[PDB]
Amino acid sequence: FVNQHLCGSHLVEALYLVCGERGFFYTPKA
Amino acid sequence: GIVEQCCTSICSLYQLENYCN
Repeated sequence: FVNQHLCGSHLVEALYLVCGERGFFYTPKA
Repeated sequence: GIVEQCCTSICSLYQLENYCN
């Protein structure tokens, strides 16, 4: 789930599930 | 960044939460 290599949509979904209603920001180029 | 900490290397809950609002 969380403890693995998370890339692309897989990383985006993890952030979605973990952050919940707080939301999150995704910046691949940084 | 997040890709370096979670994609190229193994992710963790500690790091993911650094990106929640």
